[PDB]
Amino acid sequence: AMKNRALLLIDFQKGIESPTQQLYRLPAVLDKVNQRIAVYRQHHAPIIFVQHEETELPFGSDSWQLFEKLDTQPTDFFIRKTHANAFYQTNLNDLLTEQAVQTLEIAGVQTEFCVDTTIRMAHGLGYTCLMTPKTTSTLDNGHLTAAQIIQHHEAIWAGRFLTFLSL
Amino acid sequence: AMKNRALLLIDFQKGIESPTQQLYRLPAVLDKVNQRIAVYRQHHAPIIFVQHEETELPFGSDSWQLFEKLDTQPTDFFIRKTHANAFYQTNLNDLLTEQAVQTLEIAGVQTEFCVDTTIRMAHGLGYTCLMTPKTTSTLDNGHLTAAQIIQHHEAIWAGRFLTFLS
Repeated sequence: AMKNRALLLIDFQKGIESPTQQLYRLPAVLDKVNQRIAVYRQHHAPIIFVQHEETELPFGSDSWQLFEKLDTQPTDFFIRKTHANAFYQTNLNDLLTEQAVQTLEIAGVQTEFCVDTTIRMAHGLGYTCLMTPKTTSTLDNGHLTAAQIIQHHEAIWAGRFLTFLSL
Repeated sequence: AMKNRALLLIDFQKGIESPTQQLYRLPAVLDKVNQRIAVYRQHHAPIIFVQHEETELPFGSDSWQLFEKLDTQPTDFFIRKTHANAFYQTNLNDLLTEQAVQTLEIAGVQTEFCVDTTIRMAHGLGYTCLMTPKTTSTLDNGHLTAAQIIQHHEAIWAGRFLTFLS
């Protein structure tokens, strides 16, 4: 169950994240993600961080870096992306092939953008997708709260694209 | 602008659909789709109907059949699917390759399931995607109304996966 399996952690970067826009319940999401990280380390299973880069999240800048609270090691894998989709024009599919990964446990931000897209893509490419409950977050968007957006998308993913894990 | 381009019409089937389970503003959607179908025939451009099948929408059954109101012809293309993603284990990608299609104008039901998935897939496979405004529909879901769901998904898609036609 923990073989040919990677933890895929999407766009957990400081600058997602402005003073006026706080990600919904982020502290608890990062705590839950760090718990998964720790299980992957114990099993020596691959952990892959995806980092987005664009004009307002410039590559290598302080704002592009991963939240400090996340447990990273030089041993982890890092993918650079420029679209919501973590496979779109990236080295993601190649790395998964090189690592013999068929199963992806996915977490990150934002729920309805990069996370949703990468889940639909990964399922569509033939990967087996998994998710730990409460490991995505997003922002109130002026029409729906973060809570409503999260409820909506997680209900779409359950069963049709991925399985939610038990603790 | 009309070369290497197909109209991709998702899941316009009688059984979608039922008393109590009514698609938001469906007649107006099917009217606008028939307008686009007319444009495509004029330019001799491919029109592709996707039809979903499952135990509750059995393949070839009356419920699985396309809404009668749609203007189909024997000459159009038809794709069978089993999952929200119209590319997943289907011959969509092969047909597009065979027909030399790079641009897809996408319509159908339901917004947040098959249409959203097929859009994100088509974009991520490198197709250029387009959409006529008001050509998706879906159901109230117990948390969100059909209109809220449509507003939500269409706003994600705009600029990011596809361009709405002007």
